[PDB]
Amino acid sequence: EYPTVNEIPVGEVRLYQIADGVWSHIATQSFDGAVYPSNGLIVRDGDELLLIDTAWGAKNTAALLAEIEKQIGLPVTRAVSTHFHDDRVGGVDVLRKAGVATYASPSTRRLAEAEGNEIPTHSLEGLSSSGDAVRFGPVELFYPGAAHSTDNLVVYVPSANVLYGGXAVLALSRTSAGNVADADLAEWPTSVERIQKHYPEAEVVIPGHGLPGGLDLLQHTANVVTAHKN
Ligand SMILES: O=C(N[C@@H](Cc1c[nH]c2ccccc12)C(=O)O)c1nc(Cl)c2ccccc2c1O
Ligand SMILES: [Zn+2]
Repeated sequence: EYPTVNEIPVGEVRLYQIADGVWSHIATQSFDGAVYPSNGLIVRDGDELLLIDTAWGAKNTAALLAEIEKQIGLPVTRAVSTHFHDDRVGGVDVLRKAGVATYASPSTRRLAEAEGNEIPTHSLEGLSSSGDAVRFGPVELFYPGAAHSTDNLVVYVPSANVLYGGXAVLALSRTSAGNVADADLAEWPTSVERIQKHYPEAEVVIPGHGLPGGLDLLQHTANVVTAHKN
């Protein structure tokens, strides 16, 4: 029942309940000659919502807000982008116009601006060093170190033991490290180890792309990324 690229059209967004108060948002986009699905996270905090990552571009992200207001009906008050690539900050302008307060680490904001990407308004402090963690709303934000990108963040929802890895974490179907132009292949396995050590009670793990799983996703990512390096 988890949506796939064939089941979502580009421009459409689907939401998928993972737990009480926790959803993923799945979108599709054309990129690098392909059509790819992409995952994000929605987390209820009272009668409010925290958005984790855009839906990949203005158009998708507006549909995301419109799907949310239809299917959930609570306002998105804040959004965090987990790294600087356009698939995660694209739509930040739409969120801002909708009234959403957009956040990212200072390094993400720097890298986004230098890339010509949209820039979240607010800076997240206390995430500058590998292994740093801060509470942000009802989730924890963790910088495991460089992986898919130097700046990528992962997000833990302790109330539901749900771990959102973004593109630092690979679905089980994945056999390659993906688009590694911006990745630190040398550091990524160590970064996945910091995730694994910090979240041993994670019950559901959501990769940046594809199907959810359990803690098996982390070791899979580590396997793939190590084999790539060697
Ligand atoms: O989607 C990305 N990468 C994926 C690709 C992938 C492999 N296999 C897949 C299977 C399904 C969906 C996506 C995949 C991955 O690296 O794993 C992606 N990567 C980079 Cl650097 C980007 C840079 C700038 C702007 C957008 C980007 C982006 O969307
Ligand atoms: Zn990326």
